Amino acid sequence: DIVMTQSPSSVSASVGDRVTITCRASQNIRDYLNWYQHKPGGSPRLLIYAASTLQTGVPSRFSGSGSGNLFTLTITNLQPEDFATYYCQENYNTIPSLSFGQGTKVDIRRTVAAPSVFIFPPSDEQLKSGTASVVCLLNNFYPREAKVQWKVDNALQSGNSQESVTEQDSKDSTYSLSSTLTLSKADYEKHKVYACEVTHQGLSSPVTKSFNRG
Amino acid sequence: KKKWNWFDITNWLWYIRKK
Amino acid sequence: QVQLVQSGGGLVKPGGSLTLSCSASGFFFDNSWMGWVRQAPGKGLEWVGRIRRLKDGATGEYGAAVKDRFTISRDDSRNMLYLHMRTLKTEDSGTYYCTMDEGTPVTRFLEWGYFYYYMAVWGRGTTVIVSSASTKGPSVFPLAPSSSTSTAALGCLVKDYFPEPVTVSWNSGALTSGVHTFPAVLQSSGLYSLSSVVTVPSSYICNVNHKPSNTKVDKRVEP
Repeated sequence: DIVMTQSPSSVSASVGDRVTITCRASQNIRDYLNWYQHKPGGSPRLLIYAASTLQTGVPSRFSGSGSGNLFTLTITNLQPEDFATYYCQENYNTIPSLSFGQGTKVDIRRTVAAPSVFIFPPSDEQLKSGTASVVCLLNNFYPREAKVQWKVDNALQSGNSQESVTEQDSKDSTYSLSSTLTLSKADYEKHKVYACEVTHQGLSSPVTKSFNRG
Repeated sequence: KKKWNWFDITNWLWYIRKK
Repeated sequence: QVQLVQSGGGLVKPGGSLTLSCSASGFFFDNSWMGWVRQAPGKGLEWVGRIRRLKDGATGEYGAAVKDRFTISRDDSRNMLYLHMRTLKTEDSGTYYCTMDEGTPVTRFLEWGYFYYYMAVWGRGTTVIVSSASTKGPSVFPLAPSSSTSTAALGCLVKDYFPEPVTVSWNSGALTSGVHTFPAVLQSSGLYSLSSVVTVPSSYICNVNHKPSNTKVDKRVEP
């Protein structure tokens, strides 16, 4: 019945900064709003209820405000333990919906880092199995925004690759990304050139990595 | 054995308000 | 402090049933509303349902996505909270948290009878995967180095295994600097796949462990 939309879905910050997350309700919900904190591989944690009442044990760095249909969570003097995902939640309907917002992830800010790109042909062991997988690796880049496009003999591939990305590195705070193109052995042995094209803000122009089958 | 919580308050306030 | 231990869950085919349990200690369980919240892989939190005290009638209320399919029950004599899941669908997969809920009465006279409601204490979560796939150990293929060079990058492709998780180490844990093991991805086949890579100077064995099938593979990555 009630839709909660949080913005931004992601934001990068440094220790000591002020981060503000906004939550918008599809109708007036007075002050019936909660905020939660969630860390990877951790249990969600209640921060605020009634729009602005801090839960016991929550640092005063966190403060909630707003009423009606627009709400905000503010974190002053951001601390290392505050990098996490944050959710708002409506508790307005008498017949409960208890809808959550989609969540806002707070990342660590650092200098732009262009990816180093690598490409791996399918192994001969895999080909004997009747399948072929080409892997394009983007290593140690920041920010997370990046575009990876596959081309087989210059034909743009659509709908046959899967991407996976790591969490922000604990040492340098970069990301790594893998794009895996999956094709039948027949389709793989029928074409010659395989290329992945990487576009990233830290690259002056898109980078292309490719190999000739054999 | 007797149990008191927030919901007992709210039902008390509801009963008062509606009657 | 409040302690919540969860059990149950696991792997079930679509259309099957499953019961999650949550045992509580450290507070007056009988005097508390309790509930459940879930999170699908790659998605946000979603409220599942709640249950009132027995003196309130033990009424179960449920989210729209699970209503008429899930039911919550409680056993005050054992401090147990249950989530009964039947006619399960793939979109029911995810991590399920039991919650100790709390309310605060609204004091504005026009809203006497209403309350703020929130999930005050969350369990660690239990994994539920609704899938037809059977246990299968992973195929380990090398990602050989090549002019994958800059510093060269090698890796191993752990493909077609079910269920999660897979553990990957390099050189029996000796090699850890510069290792990136990506989160698994669910392929359209219903099986999982991941890669593990490492950057090393131009001038190597990955150890794959899949406990569910009790598969141990050691693969030399030769350029």
